[PDB]
Amino acid sequence: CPLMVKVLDAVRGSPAINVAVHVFRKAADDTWEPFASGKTSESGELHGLTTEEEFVEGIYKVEIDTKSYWKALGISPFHEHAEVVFTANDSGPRRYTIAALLSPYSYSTTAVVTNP
Amino acid sequence: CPLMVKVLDAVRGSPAINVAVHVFRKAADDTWEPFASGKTSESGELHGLTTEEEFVEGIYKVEIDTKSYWKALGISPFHEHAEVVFTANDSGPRRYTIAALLSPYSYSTTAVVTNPKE
Amino acid sequence: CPLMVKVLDAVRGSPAINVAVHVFRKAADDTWEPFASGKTSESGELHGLTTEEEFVEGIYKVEIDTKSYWKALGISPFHEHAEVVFTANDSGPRRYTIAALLSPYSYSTTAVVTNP
Amino acid sequence: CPLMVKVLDAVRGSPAINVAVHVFRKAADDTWEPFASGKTSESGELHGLTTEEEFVEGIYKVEIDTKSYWKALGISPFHEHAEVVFTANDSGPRRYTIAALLSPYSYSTTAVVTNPKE
Ligand SMILES: N[C@@H](Cc1cc(I)c(Oc2cc(I)c(O)c(I)c2)c(I)c1)C(=O)O
Ligand SMILES: N[C@@H](Cc1cc(I)c(Oc2cc(I)c(O)c(I)c2)c(I)c1)C(=O)O
Repeated sequence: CPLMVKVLDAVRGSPAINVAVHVFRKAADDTWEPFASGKTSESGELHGLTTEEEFVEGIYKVEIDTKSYWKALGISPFHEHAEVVFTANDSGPRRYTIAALLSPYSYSTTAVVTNP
Repeated sequence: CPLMVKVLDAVRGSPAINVAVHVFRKAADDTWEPFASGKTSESGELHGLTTEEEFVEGIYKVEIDTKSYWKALGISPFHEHAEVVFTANDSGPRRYTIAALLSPYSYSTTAVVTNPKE
Repeated sequence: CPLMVKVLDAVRGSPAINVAVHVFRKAADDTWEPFASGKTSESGELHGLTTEEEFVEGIYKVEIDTKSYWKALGISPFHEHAEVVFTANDSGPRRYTIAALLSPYSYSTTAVVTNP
Repeated sequence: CPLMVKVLDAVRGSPAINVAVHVFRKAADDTWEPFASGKTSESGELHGLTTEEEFVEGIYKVEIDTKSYWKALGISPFHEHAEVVFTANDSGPRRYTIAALLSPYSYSTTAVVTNPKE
């Protein structure tokens, strides 16, 4: 749909599968409120988290439980989890892909905003 | 110091100067408590946030305002900020070096933990 | 096919399209010899560069002309180009995806080796 | 010095110690000429490769043997090495800091160029 997540493992060089992803929308009260969640698939992807009709402009936060994932491989991670806060103001493009590359002591995240 | 931050700019090939950094500590009520703040210097570093005595066990959050940095450069970035959450000094004290590499639609962070020997 | 390349732009947050990619195979003489080439598509991907029958074990080098790409956006790049040398010993998995994330002064590359 | 390398380990949260680095310069015949070599120290840094006089205009290649590093750690990595190709001091001399962040199936590199004022 209009919001996709992709997670990869930099240690094994494979998609990070079955990771818990939680999405939040900043509400007026300025707190974070549940929006959507899921666990990444076998190809380290999470789709159809939302629809265009309910994905309105605003501030969203995507939180990835990197800790649980690393513990499970029996590796001691640094981060409690990874977060990505961005303003989604679909004024042009439509699709957003939040990609994160994980390592026990580091993680990189990039956003690919396209139109088709 | 126990806590050090290093920020680099991937578009210019330079350290990230005047980037504001806010550090919080997860309060006793699962509330985030301001713990320290600063701005990266000419070398994109920030030392002097805290001391050994002040820096006790707990979950800390280092928030880097990447947004203000880019905006003041003519580029509108994707992210609002960059935040690193971690548990510190649970096995006696350590030295943490939180490093970030910035790009308008991406950023990378890694941590360097060294044992003072305590 | 069994070798895929993906390129992304970290400055515009979009796929890096129409980038020249050249692949080499280290020959006995130990020099690099032409193997395959292409320009990334509209989604910053390059597929069907080879086939299983001709992708044999050995040392391959994937070179991405990051310079030409950055010059075209009128940005001064640091690197002359990005390279990725790896040993492909399909003894297990089959597919290799060489992903590279570009920035005028930096580039990260990760490999996703899967089986389906 | 004009040329400095910094290597970090993303799996351990530490500098990359004893990593071999070879530097080449594109010879007059489009041949790579060995220019300097070293090994990262306890702080995952390598200084003293060259001098201002020695380091003239040209295209250089910094090759980091990431493979030997990982192997000597029990992990078999994806890449054979990590190489950074760039043109240096074409607009009078500069100072270059080639930094790499290593992972078994990934690695990141960025450069920090500063003007000595020449
Ligand atoms: N006192 C040091 C400060 C410094 C610490 C680190 I640790 C570092 O290394 C990286 C490597 C990568 I890859 C990054 O993305 C990032 I951010 C930092 C660099 I350069 C500089 C000095 O100024 O000499
Ligand atoms: N089904 C989606 C899945 C997908 C998105 C991305 I974006 C991607 O590319 C990278 C490149 C680097 I470098 C990373 O560190 C990471 I994480 C992902 C890859 I492979 C796959 C699609 O193909 O559109």
